[PDB]
Amino acid sequence: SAGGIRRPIQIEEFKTAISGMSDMELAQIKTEIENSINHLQRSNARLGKYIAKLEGASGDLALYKDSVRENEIVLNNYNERVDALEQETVYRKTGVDMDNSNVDVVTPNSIFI
Amino acid sequence: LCSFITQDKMFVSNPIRKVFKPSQGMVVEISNGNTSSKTVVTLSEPVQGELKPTVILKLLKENIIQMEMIENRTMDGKPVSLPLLYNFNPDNGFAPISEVMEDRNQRIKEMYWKLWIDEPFNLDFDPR
Amino acid sequence: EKGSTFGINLIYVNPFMLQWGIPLIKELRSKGYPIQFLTIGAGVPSLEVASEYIETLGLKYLGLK
Repeated sequence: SAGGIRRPIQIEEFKTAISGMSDMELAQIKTEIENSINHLQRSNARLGKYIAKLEGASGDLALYKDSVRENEIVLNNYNERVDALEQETVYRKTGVDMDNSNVDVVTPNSIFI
Repeated sequence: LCSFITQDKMFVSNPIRKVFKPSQGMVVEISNGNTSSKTVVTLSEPVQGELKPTVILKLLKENIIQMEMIENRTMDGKPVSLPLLYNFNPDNGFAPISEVMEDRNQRIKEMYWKLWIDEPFNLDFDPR
Repeated sequence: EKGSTFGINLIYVNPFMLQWGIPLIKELRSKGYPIQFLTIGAGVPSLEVASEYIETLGLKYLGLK
C-alpha cells in the first residue's frame, strides 16, 4: 500500500486518502506502519548501544547523535499517521375543567352544534 | 507492428492487426513485396465452402492506406467493398497511422445501405 | 497536434494524489487519451504497487526517480 512506505509522508493528504478506503485496507496499512515503527525502535535500540558504549569514554559521536535524531523525525510521522488511523476508525462507529376555559358550554353554541 | 493508431486525437487499438490475427483457414498473399509504393497484401478466407478474398490492404495516393474490406454474402452476388482510409505520416514516428475521420460514418452507411436497402442511396431526408 | 503525446508526474509521498490520480489515468487510458507514460516522483513504489501500475495502466513506459 502507498500509506506507510518506510519514508515520511504529509498528514493532510493521508487524512483525506484514508477516508475513501475499505476497512480491510485500513487494517493492512495499520499492520504495515506498526511493523515500520518496530523496525525504527529496534534500529534506535542498536543506535542506543553505540551511544552508551562511546559515552562511557568527540569525532564519530555527533554522527550517531543526528542518526537517532533523524529517526525520531520519521517516527514522529509514524505515530501521527497511526493517530489518523485511530480517528478514521472512531468516525466509522457513528456513520376536569368545570371552568368554561376549553369548551364554553354556558353558551348553546360551544357543545358541537 | 505499430501497437495502436490515432482516431483524430485518441489511441484506439490497431484494427489492421485485429483483422489479420491468425486462425485456421485464412490465407494471406503478398504481391510486389520488394517495392513499397505498389505492394498489395490480400487476405482470403473460406466463404460458403470455396476460398474468396476478404481484405485488400494496399496504397492509394502517396499517403493514404486503403483497407478495402469485402463482404461476399450479399443480395445479388456483386461483392461489396468497405473503403477504410488511414493517414500515413512518417514524421510522428511513434504513431504514424491516424484514421481519416472526415466522412467516415457515411462510407460505413454506404456499404450497409447496399446490403439492406434495394433503393437508390440518399441520406438527405428528415427523420421526423 | 494530432498524434502528439505527453506524460504525467505523480508524487509518491502524496498518497491522496495517488488515491484519485492512479484510477483517473486508467479511466482516461481506457477511453484512449494520448498519454504515453507515467513518472512516479519523490520515491520508488514497492514490487506489488509497481506491478499494478505496469499491467493495469495501458502505458508504454514508466518514469522512476
